[PDB]
Amino acid sequence: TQRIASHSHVKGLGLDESGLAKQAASGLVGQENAREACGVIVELIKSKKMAGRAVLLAGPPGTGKTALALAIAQELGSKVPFCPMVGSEVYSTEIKKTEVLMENFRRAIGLRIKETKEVYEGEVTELTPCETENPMGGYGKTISHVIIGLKTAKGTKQLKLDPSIFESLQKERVEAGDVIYIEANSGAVKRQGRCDTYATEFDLEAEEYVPLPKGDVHKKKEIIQDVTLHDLDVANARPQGGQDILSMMGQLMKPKKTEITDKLRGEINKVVNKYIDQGIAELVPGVLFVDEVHMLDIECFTYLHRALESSIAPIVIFASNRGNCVIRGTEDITSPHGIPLDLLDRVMIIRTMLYTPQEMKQIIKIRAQTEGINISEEALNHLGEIGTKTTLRYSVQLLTPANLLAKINGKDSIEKEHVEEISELFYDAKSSAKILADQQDKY
Amino acid sequence: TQRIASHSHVKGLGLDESGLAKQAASGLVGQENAREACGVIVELIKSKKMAGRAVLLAGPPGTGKTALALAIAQELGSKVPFCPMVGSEVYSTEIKKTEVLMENFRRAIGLRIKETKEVYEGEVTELTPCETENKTISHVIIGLKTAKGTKQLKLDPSIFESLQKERVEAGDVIYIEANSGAVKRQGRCDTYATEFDLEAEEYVPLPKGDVHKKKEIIQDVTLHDLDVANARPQGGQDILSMMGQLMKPKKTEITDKLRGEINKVVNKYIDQGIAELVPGVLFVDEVHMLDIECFTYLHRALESSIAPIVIFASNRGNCVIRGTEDITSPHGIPLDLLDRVMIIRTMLYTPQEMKQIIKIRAQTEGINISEEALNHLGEIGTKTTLRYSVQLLTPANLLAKINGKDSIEKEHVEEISELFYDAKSSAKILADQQDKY
Amino acid sequence: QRPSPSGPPPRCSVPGCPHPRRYACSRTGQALCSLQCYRINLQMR
Amino acid sequence: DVTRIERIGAHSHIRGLGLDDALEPRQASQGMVGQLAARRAAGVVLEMIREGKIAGRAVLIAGQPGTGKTAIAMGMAQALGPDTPFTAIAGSEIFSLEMSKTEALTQAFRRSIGVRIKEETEIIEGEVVEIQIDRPSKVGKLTLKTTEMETIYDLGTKMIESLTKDKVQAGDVITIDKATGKISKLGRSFTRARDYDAMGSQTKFVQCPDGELQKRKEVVHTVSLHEIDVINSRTQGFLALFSGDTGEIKSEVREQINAKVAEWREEGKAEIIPGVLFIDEVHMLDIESFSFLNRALESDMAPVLIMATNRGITRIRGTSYQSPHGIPIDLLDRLLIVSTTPYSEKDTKQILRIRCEEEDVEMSEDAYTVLTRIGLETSLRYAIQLITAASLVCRKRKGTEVQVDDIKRVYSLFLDESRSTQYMKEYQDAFLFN
Amino acid sequence: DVTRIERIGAHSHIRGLGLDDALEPRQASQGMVGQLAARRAAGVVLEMIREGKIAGRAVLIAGQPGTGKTAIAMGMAQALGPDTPFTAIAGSEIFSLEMSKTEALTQAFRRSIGVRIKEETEIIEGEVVEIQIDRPSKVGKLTLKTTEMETIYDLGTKMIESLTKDKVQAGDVITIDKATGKISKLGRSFTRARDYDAMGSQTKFVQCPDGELQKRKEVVHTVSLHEIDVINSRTQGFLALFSGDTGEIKSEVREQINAKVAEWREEGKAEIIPGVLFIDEVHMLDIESFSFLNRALESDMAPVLIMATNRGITRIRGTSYQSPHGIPIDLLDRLLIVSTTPYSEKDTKQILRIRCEEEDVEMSEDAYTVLTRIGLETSLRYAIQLITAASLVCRKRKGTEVQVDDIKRVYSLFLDESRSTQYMKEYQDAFLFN
Ligand SMILES: Nc1ncnc2c1ncn2[C@@H]1O[C@H](COP(=O)(O)OP(=O)(O)O)[C@@H](O)[C@H]1O
Ligand SMILES: Nc1ncnc2c1ncn2[C@@H]1O[C@H](COP(=O)(O)OP(=O)(O)O)[C@@H](O)[C@H]1O
Ligand SMILES: Nc1ncnc2c1ncn2[C@@H]1O[C@H](COP(=O)(O)OP(=O)(O)O)[C@@H](O)[C@H]1O
Ligand SMILES: Nc1ncnc2c1ncn2[C@@H]1O[C@H](COP(=O)(O)OP(=O)(O)O)[C@@H](O)[C@H]1O
Ligand SMILES: [Zn+2]
Repeated sequence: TQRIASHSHVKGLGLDESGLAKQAASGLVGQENAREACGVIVELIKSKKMAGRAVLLAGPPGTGKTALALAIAQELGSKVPFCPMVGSEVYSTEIKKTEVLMENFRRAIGLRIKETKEVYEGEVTELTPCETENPMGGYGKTISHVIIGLKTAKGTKQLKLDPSIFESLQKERVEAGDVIYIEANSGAVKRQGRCDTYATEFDLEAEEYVPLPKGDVHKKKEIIQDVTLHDLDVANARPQGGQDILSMMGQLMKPKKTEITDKLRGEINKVVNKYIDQGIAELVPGVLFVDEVHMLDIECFTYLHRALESSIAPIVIFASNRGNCVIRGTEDITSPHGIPLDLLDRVMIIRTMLYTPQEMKQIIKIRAQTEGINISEEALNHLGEIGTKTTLRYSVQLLTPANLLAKINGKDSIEKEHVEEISELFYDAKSSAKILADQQDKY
Repeated sequence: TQRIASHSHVKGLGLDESGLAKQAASGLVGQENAREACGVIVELIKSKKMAGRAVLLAGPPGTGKTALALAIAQELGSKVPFCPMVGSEVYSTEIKKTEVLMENFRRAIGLRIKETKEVYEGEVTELTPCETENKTISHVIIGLKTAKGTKQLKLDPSIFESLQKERVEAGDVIYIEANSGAVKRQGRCDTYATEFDLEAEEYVPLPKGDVHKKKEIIQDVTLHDLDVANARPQGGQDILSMMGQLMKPKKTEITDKLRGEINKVVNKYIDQGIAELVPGVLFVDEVHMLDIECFTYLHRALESSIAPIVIFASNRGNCVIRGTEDITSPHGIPLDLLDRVMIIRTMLYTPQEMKQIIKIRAQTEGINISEEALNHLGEIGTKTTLRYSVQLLTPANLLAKINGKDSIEKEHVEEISELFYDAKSSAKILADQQDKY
Repeated sequence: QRPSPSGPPPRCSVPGCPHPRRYACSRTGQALCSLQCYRINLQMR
Repeated sequence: DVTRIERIGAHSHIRGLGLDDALEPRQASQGMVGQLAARRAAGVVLEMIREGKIAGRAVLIAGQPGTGKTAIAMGMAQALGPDTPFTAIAGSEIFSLEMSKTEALTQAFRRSIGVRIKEETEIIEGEVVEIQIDRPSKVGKLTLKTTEMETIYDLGTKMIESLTKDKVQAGDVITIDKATGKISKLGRSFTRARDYDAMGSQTKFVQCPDGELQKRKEVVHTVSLHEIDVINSRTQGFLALFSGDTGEIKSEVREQINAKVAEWREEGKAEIIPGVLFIDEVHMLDIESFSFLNRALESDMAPVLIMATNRGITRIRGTSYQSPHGIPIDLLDRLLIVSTTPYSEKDTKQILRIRCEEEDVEMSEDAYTVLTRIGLETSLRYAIQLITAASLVCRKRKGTEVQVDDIKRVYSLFLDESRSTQYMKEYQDAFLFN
Repeated sequence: DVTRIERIGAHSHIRGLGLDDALEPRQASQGMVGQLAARRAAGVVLEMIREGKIAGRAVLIAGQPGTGKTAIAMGMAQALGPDTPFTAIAGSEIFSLEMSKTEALTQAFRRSIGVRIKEETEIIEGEVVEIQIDRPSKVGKLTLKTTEMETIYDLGTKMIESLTKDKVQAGDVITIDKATGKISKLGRSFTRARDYDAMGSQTKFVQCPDGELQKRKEVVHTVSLHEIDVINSRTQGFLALFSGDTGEIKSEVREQINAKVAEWREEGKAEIIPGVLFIDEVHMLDIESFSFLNRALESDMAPVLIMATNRGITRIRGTSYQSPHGIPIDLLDRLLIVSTTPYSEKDTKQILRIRCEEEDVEMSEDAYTVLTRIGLETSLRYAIQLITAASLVCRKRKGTEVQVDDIKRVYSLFLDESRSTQYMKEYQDAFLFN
């Protein structure tokens, strides 16, 4: 099955009908203000009325702002795209930071285009050069059309094609019983391979045997393909066709991220505007997520101003676990939360607070029921005392070894002696930090 | 017409025949000692007998150092190559910082070359390859039809590869040269345009004159262009030269062996007398931005015997050397290079000399300014800066065109000076609101 | 036009086995699927 | 219900500078309000750019954060017109690991200047009657039909190769260029395509054209000097424009391109038009790009540029000494400074009133008192976000008119930077790297 | 006498990690003595690795230098069993000029996740006795020989065209696949290739295959996740796989990889095996990497993390801060810390007795007191070198067993770092850059 993820127990925000945040919903307890604020944010995402909006999430480590940001995508669904990106990915050797952020802005937004396809496929029963009778003194023989037979399990059908395609059928190898791909709209003819029925005549043959297609001879089906503006920017960035020698050699070369000029962006915006005016393509906005925003360079902080002031900028969310810190790139400059005041004024700050011991016990119970672990009352109280003493995260991490050791000992439930032995063997971060002080001279 | 340039009104140094500097000449006023000092410099560059000389220009910002550099550039003429360079240009990701300074000398020195070319061109009546046993083509047979006559010639399989490369077919006019070996296609003759009512190929008339014609072509090329041509095989008849022609032209460093070979072949051309070499002038602006490593290479660069004359521009005083982190040197130039370069002193312009600059620039912009507005612009210019009064000329003319006045008035200059802020006043305003910044 | 396909598939030599023939044997002059049946065929020949 | 690629934004609602023919600033026009001094100066630079007789000029804008320094640049950008080229670049954009910063500056200066070229071509447009080809060189004929006249033309070798390469069959409306040689199929005829082969290909249909078959059309285009320099530098580099792989173009090629463009202007076949280069937060740009910009601006082809500076009296990056506006005195004295006066209380009410017509959100008269007070105590941007989210919660309560309780709800949901700093001081000890 | 590519090493003297049903570490197990809680927690997290029910877990080990962090790490790795994906990389290995650090750590997390698949195939591999063809559709047969049997194959026209295109001759050992149709030439026979006086530039000798000529069997192939990335990124993924030239991989291809592998898991065809990622000397690492490890742990899939820090408090490179284990406090809580204890002087004698069996050099009970005195007063590795260096002097003395005079002699030959520092203080003025 699916491997259990730390955030996999968060299925969404769990909002009510009136907009208020239920206390316990979708495995989330507490943080009513943050869940309601994000509850308005998802209404902005669904509304699509504004662009370039930047939200900020601040608070102590372990408050669940990442669980809320990831819960936003779960509440929105799979219709709108969601692009989490850490600030560490902004620094790259080949591609510049501004091109990284731009390509992320193109990664958020996406398109969906509906298209119909008509395809003829099957085994070839017969191929005839149908000859009409029109003898002329200028040219002796006349051929009106070529008949191509096709056989499938559901039915057989014959097709009357112009003789011009027989020049390609004679240009490439075509044998009786060859399963071929023929599209009516494109008009091109490709050879799939030999049918599996004739594979029994020879013990060894070079041609591979593809099975006969199961279905009607003429297949017309409508499929909607979703392609993001970033994919469009890459396909427009490098040619996919390898007919050219420079495209073949460049295809042999190692692919590297290239800086894309704004002209291609403008052309994409224009053709996208045209298809939107036609109504065939459906455009949906994306949701960009950013974690460890305090790790960005000051050049990225100033670039986010011109990036956010644009109307094509998708909604961006930020996550900052740090307080007042020195801005990276400048030694003597200090700013609250680790972000300059210019961007910090533009972003919408959301405050988060630490959980109470009761909420710690409830979250521990939720994680226990998620991982499928049973906890006794008293051991849950002592574990809540441990989490309150140090952190919620450590008390969450203490669940697995007590479950495994409990199964080894034969007890299907966790006991205070189990969490006591586990708490004795393993060391919390603060206790280890205090132990390092005495032996620091030997280190 | 031509867009107005800041230095466009400077036609040269404005010196007499005796070498003295006139008060106002060639759109330049003042700096008599500087212009008179450059009067010997232009005689040195025109003399060409000396090399490895560097002349530094020391002066306050806005005193016309760059105007003196471009003034010398206009004084030497169009035949003398003049290469401007900025201290920030030497930094490049593709090549080292030294290779730029080394290439700026080859780009500075120009070369005039006369080339005698034999030309075979005209209509192609018949083209057939010969067949020889190894199915290889040993020779090519191509006839040439012209209004003067018809002559059949034989071509090599390489020239045939260039023809098939150009998709040459019977009935087209082509251009063929011998020494270079390249093949060009002019187009299809106009006589055949009547057979098709619609055709993609454009038609050119049949040329006139003899098929084979020897002609002299005098071309001016730079030793840096020659150095890049010998550095990379971009042009040529080779299929590898075509692939490299398709490849991106990234910059690469040139080896000293190739440079010495260039000196050998150009020296042989000078010994033959067909090529005429002329010295160039290399100009460096914002030299204080150059790195101490670039100066370290400039030690050997200026001491080189083939180095063209270099002029430097320094607008700053005592400052910390780039990269030293400790030692500060006068004019941002270390004592080692500063001892070698020749320094020219530049003085600030006087209040009386500033108004003449304001009037000359006002006439250059095509604006009619009254004597009152001239005296006011001179007064405020001496109060703050000359550049400010230079920048106030156009907007006041715009207000004159809006109000319909044929000339600028004290209310126009007062309104423009009221809208725009001087650097001193703005810097003073930044103090009160600095807490909000 | 495609010819009429052969109805019967080829079969193994030892006829408690028979499967589509994997290879042909020149010494025994008969087709076999595996060396197991090949031992019986070679022993019979 | 259809949403374009463009969405509502901070500076997007501005339709222009709101200027009169006298260039005197109007209080409220074209989505801009207040700041008569900077509006008038923006009128001076707009009339100057429309004049285009002077080149190589720099205009700087300075003021307090939140005074609309970007709103003015977007105002002149939208009021400049579509036919005039405009380019907006940021200081962090010209920094790249592939190419040098100075080369990026040359791409900016040469990119801002537009070049307009007109082209007159005679094309043939009509419905194909029949197509015949004879292959032994292949020689064939093409018969076309229009409502005005029916024509018959002969096809050459390259023409047959082009049509067969384009898969053109009888019954399709096509457009053929005589001089260029290009063929573009517009579609098929309804009646001619009503009877088709059993293949049954359904793609598109186009009505039969009318009038003369061969007509003369004029198609005007604009090409950037950087585009021409990349195309001619890369030796058929048309893909390198969209790929962006090109870099460090030789200066000799740029000089030859400048001379050839000057020759084109002397011929009159091509025209040169000025363009604007907008730079925001230039104070963070390295001093090397400033030293290269001062001397590089002296060129005749250097367009007029406009820079903006948020702060003042700050050391330049790479130098340990402070300078006004983070700019050296050579450049700061080299360009003119335009100061923006901070907005007053009276203008804030009108700025917040513009969002009523722009966002189509009905605002009560009692909401402008508290909302205006929030605009006085806090940032006008936070006031605008308070308007947007206040309209979201207003829709949540399904009311037509905005209520103060909804604004109090949004104000309870979102906190100001100063408040987040106040809580960050209480929890700062638990926060990392305090 | 034959020496393999592997030789004796510091951590090579231990094979496997002894445990019990109660997870009680033995006093001496597989050459490991001490660290009861460390070995017990190592068994707990090891059983956790064998379960693999959860992902995104990080375990940091803490203790004084010389406590056997790499010893217990390698013991856990060997006790985990073979065919388990294991990647142990130094903190400096992720630094590369061609690749970014995010791509280095990313590929480090991707490569340690394996996938076991099952595929049935049929192959014909044997030595060709003869080849004969007849062209009138050409019909031909080939005679093959194996140790068990020899048989002939009748092949079609194009199947003949493949062998004739490859210039296949009789007497070569080849492999033929009927389903795919490709031919793989292994080499030539010894007796057949012996007839040639000389051999070509590319040739090889392969023994006659034994067993069934045509084998139809099901094989379970174990693949790694890092291989698929290059193959789906480039047309040729193996060339850049072995060359290591690939770098800066797009995340969209990785997302498509995770989606397709998730589809395979939904189909139940292949099952994913968890893996171990070990990082040593993590005290020196980039804060950007420390920020990336957050989402690296919060990802849906990720191998188990085992990291070692040899320093209690050290300033992180790139910033000025004081933090435990040279790691930030935000990432400090994501780690499961296992403390260790230094080795007792009584256990030193035991582990030295274990090290005696590695060199098979017997030592008297009186020598363990001096060697243990050196392993106590000074670092243990110095004494581990003292026994090996002493055995050579013993062989120079031609004695059957080492003596205390050997440890005294080698102790006089080699000095401790503290002693070399003491002499370096006396001669320090003569040394450069004192
Ligand atoms: N309210 C909550 N309910 C349940 N689990 C939570 C809650 N808040 C946080 N968690 C858990 O804590 C883990 C770590 O959260 P983290 O991303 O550190 O939060 P933050 O980003 O606010 O520091 C997550 O895997 C999540 O499952
Ligand atoms: N002596 C002069 N006569 C006329 N114009 C001058 C003179 N000196 C300087 N100028 C003008 O002043 C303008 C600014 O000079 P600038 O290049 O800043 O001097 P510098 O290079 O010394 O800083 C130039 O465009 C130049 O045309
Ligand atoms: N002249 C104006 N008219 C209307 N709105 C304005 C004007 N100037 C500024 N604003 C509003 O103020 C908000 C913040 O402006 P800001 O970008 O901070 O100005 P600056 O760039 O000068 O700091 C913008 O959202 C804009 O809508
Ligand atoms: N418990 C143990 N039993 C046997 N040998 C050990 C033990 N612990 C450490 N060693 C040996 O000590 C040597 C040095 O260990 P070292 O890598 O310095 O440990 P650490 O990484 O904790 O400093 C290793 O080669 C290992 O074989
Ligand atoms: Zn059998």
